[PDB]
Amino acid sequence: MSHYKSNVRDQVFNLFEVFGVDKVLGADKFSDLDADTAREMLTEIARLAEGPIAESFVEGDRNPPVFDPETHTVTLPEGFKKSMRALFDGGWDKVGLAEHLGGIPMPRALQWALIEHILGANPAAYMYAMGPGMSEIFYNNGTDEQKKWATIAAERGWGATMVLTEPDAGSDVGAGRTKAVQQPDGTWHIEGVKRFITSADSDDLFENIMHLVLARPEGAGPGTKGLSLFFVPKFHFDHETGEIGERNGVFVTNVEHKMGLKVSATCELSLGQHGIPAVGWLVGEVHNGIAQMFDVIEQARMMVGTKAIATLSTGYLNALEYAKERVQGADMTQMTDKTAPRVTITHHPDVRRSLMTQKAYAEGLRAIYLYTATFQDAEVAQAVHGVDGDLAARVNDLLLPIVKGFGSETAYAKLTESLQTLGGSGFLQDYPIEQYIRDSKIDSLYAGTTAIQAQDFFFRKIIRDKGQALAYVAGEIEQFIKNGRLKTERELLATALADVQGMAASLTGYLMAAQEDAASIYKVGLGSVRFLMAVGDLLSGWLLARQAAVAIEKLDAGATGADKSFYEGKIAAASFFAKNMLPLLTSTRQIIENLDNDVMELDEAAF
Amino acid sequence: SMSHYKSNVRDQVFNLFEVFGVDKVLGADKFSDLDADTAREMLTEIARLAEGPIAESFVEGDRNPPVFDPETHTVTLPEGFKKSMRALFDGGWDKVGLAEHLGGIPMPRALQWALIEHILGANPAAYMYAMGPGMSEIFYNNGTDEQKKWATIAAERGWGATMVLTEPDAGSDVGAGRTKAVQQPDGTWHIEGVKRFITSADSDDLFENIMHLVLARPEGAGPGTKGLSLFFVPKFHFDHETGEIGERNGVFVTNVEHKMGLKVSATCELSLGQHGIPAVGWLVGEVHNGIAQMFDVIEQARMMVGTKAIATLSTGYLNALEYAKERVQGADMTQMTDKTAPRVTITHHPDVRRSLMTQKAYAEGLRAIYLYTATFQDAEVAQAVHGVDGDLAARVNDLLLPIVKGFGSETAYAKLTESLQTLGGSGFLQDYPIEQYIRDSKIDSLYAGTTAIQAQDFFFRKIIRDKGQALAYVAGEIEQFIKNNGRLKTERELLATALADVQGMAASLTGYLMAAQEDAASIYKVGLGSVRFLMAVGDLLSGWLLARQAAVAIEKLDAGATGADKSFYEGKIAAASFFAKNMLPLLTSTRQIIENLDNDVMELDEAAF
Ligand SMILES: Cc1cc2nc3c(=O)[nH]c(=O)nc-3n(C[C@H](O)[C@H](O)[C@H](O)COP(=O)(O)OP(=O)(O)OC[C@H]3O[C@@H](n4cnc5c(N)ncnc54)[C@H](O)[C@@H]3O)c2cc1C
Ligand SMILES: Cc1cc2nc3c(=O)[nH]c(=O)nc-3n(C[C@H](O)[C@H](O)[C@H](O)COP(=O)(O)OP(=O)(O)OC[C@H]3O[C@@H](n4cnc5c(N)ncnc54)[C@H](O)[C@@H]3O)c2cc1C
Repeated sequence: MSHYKSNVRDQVFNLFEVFGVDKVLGADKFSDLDADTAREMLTEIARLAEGPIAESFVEGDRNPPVFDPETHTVTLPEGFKKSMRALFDGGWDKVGLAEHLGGIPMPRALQWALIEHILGANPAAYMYAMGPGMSEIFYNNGTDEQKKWATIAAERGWGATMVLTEPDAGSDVGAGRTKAVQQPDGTWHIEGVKRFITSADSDDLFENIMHLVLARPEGAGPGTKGLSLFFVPKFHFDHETGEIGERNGVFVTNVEHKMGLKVSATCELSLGQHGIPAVGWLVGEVHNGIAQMFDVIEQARMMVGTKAIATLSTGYLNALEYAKERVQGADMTQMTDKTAPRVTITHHPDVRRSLMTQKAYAEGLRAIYLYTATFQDAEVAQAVHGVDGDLAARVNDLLLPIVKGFGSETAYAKLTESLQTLGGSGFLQDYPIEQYIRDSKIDSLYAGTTAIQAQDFFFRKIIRDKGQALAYVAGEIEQFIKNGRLKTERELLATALADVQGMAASLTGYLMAAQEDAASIYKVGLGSVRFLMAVGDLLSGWLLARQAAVAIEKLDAGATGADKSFYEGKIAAASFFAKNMLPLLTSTRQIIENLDNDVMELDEAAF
Repeated sequence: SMSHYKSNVRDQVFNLFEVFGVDKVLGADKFSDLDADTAREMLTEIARLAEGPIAESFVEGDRNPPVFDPETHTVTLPEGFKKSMRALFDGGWDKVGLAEHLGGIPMPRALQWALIEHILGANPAAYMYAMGPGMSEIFYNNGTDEQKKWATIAAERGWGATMVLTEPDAGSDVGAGRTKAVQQPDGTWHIEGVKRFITSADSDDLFENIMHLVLARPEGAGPGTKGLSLFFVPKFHFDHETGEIGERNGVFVTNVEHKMGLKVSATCELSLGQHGIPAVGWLVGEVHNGIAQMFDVIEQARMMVGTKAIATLSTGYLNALEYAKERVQGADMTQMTDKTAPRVTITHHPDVRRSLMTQKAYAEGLRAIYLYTATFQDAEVAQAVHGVDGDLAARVNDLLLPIVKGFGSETAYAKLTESLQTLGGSGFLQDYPIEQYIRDSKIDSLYAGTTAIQAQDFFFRKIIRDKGQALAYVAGEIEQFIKNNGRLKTERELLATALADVQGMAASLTGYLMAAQEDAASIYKVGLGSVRFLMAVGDLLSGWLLARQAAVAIEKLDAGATGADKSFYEGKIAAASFFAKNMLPLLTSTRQIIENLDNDVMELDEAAF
């Protein structure tokens, strides 16, 4: 079969047996989507992903897109375009789209589980397919007239881009200098050069592309607060019928040569620089750009973390399948007998350590993003957690930088174990793990770097939130701890919870002390990413232990066969993670409690 | 990036001369005719050549990789890379540390590896192709008198060389190889088998001959590695008196791998005696002692791979630092609330300084480790700089090699992640060299023996079979540093805790080994902990050697260092202090983890994964 090895079984376990998402299926918004149909959709897209989507994974990397300066377009490899058509022909670009735009209403938890398969098999294919989802965001933020255009864009399946970055404005979005000049008729002319724009051209995949562009109206103030958001289509069109008209003045000028994710065209995007204006329409006809654009950034951050998690999962399952069959060496208990029988490498302790590390992190990370997603619908959060809409939104906002930051960093790090499991063969392009590594390196950088994630988590999702979402999650962990076969795990979780509490307290002290000693704030910066990572490890351990508690119940009820093996694996993973990953957080807390500004005072010339 | 390679001769000289005192042996005994000024000039010279002509083709070799012709069984290398190789040859850099009677310049191994570091940072496959004369010296040392004549010819003519062990079924388990050797009446052998993953098995027209050193099992020999013999199998027959090249020998490349990185190094399937022409081999030293003889080569390859990883992390760090110094993004964190504050360069941000100091401390701690290791590779150096005799020096060098290789490879690759991150989205571009550093360096945890194999070697052969004598020696030096100003008081306290942690790990693992006398399966816990223990010892050594460097730096600052010297020394103090406070404490948790290993993960059904 394909490079892509899916895990629908673990997704359904999470959705139904752990979080109980099936309790909202058939009711209210999801009135006409039942549990059986949800399961069938997951199986179907898993097969699509393993089949036609994964089919062009290698081709997209080995025969990457080409920029044509004669036409200012990008050409994509034919096999990848065929994969995209398989996604469109099945309507998978409308997963979770609103019903009035042509979608099937479903819990966000199911939506992201469906998307995981595309992100494991060929993640750029989902990225090119995000057009309808962007149309919905344009719809939500649009005027009544603009809602008519967004409806057309969804129905016609136009592609889309999110256009923020400039050479001098990446992390600091507010430094952007792309300009917006209002015209007599109320449209705007956008003038500027944007960088690193995903999908800025996409060959003949679509009849149009909606660029959602941040730009600064003439006379507006500085920073992100002075930015506005503009609908800038590649082609003008008839606002009533949708008929494609004249080219608009927004042109790709370059395609980047990247380590990985090569089939995703990443382009310099010039607005108003090629002799015709780039006409844009102010979104919602209000000046509120960074808030509006964050509707998109939130989804992109969720997507990036889920991509990284999807990629670790197929990396792990590839390594596991390889290890089961590779014969090498004798059993360690016979190591001095040079005539001892040769064994498969799953018999070697270091390989079992490696595989269980990969397994526990892959499944823990899957639990985290599905858990995060259960807070993205008010109805699901109410039904499965008993939490109201306001707290649910805050908890989702808390968890997003974990999914993105901790997901991105962990997946790339543990893929190292996946590749190592293949030995020298892991270094070959014949196997997919080296491409997994290259494709996933970008996940720590785009949609906000890890440092930006960690700063968001602490400054905005905890301090500005006055710790409400954080206290809620901590209370659920404490409840699980308070509650026999999981006594040792619960003790290790209690240490880990106290460690994270200590880190939060130290960092909060460093921030609060900055009012009298400005440089104190630097210790927050020094510790922020380690703190984010510690919270991710704590959440992984808790959710794995919760899974093991369910697995114990199902084994006690009489599970057999492949179910029994699955549940045994959950108990083993939970115990391994508690005993080998959580304790490190104690040393990390002590490190954070002793941070100093020596490294900030050092002359730059001494580095 | 063509001028991708950023060298650090200053840090090399600091280690060689101010810390370890390798200049004490320069101008005396074996190094009679090499003085400290010449050694420094050599470092500067190869560093310049590396930054120029050798680095020039780094990108080319990866973007325009070798092409295999299966009908001629040869590889074509890109022209720019062959021009880099010729610059290497024209300067004699393939003969660094070669024995004088083979045409080399005698020198401490610590200087030799510091010189080679520059090639490994600039274009590591170029050094690998250039290891022929080094191999010729190993062949010489293990050869008959007649073979020594051939080895002298091969060195003088600059022949390339390969080490040929691996087969599809015999990678970590070398002893599983099935390639066979059939004795001929005239005393030569015919080698029959297919080997895999052979580095440099063809090399276009770089050389007039290649020496394949091939492990094979004489017909009727016993199993495992002890049954293997080592054979000299030249690509071309040659005139044993003059070296004149003769008929093609029966050893042909039949495939060339497509790899994630290190692409310009042709990695080859090598077929011996499969094309109707015998692959004639000569039994090395005319004795049957294959695995022992080949480990002379493996030991050097493991040193090279570790030094390669370390060299690559160093130039990745310096590339990241130079980018960070110029990249303006965001406000100072003390002004984050003020959206009209001045924009600052990113070295002002705490997370970036954290990243950069993490990169620095590991790059420099790793450099200190490989150079420290090299000081035990000459008896004369180990005596002059450490006061240890030849037997202990060899055991210490053997102890440290799996650290250099296993800890060096894993650490360099992991910390290059920080280097790439420092560039932001630009770090994901091939326009910058970091993504190629990452791809080129991933292989270092795998070839010349995987990390797990390094950790098993370290524990069972270099500690237990050694009865702990080399490990006890190094521990004693760490303890003596701790026991000896109080400006390093906190660092010495942290080092003492780390030393106690590593001792605790060693005791727990040794405990599991003794328990295996009674319950065989207890040995698995040694396996589960072995790699974490190897990494822990590497962290301890890094922190100790950085603290030693800090003590030297404090002396030089106290004496009145100014300007760029002052900045250099200040950075050593900061690195040692940062590493002690942010890396070493984690070893406490790792000790407690190792103390609680169990066999649950061993007893789990494979079906449960
Ligand atoms: C493949 C790819 C696709 C992309 N697609 C898009 C797209 O479709 N749309 C779009 O708008 N953008 C896109 N981008 C841009 C991407 O979001 C930026 O690269 C990213 O936000 C980082 O910005 P930068 O590259 O300018 O790095 P910088 O902001 O210059 O960061 C450099 C380093 O400084 C650190 N740093 C910066 N500011 C701070 C701070 N205040 N505190 C602490 N550390 C800091 C960063 O963490 C990083 O380590 C893409 C980028 C890539 C690589
Ligand atoms: C680029 C490249 C160049 C190479 N060049 C050469 C060359 O010039 N000459 C040459 O002779 N070889 C060469 N090799 C071979 C290389 O040394 C082997 O790939 C390496 O030894 C690992 O062997 P293997 O690939 O068969 O992996 P395997 O031995 O199959 O290992 C697979 C996994 O099992 C683990 N494992 C295996 N045995 C044990 C054990 N007993 N205990 C615990 N874990 C175990 C490994 O650690 C790994 O995680 C090269 C390889 C590469 C990738």
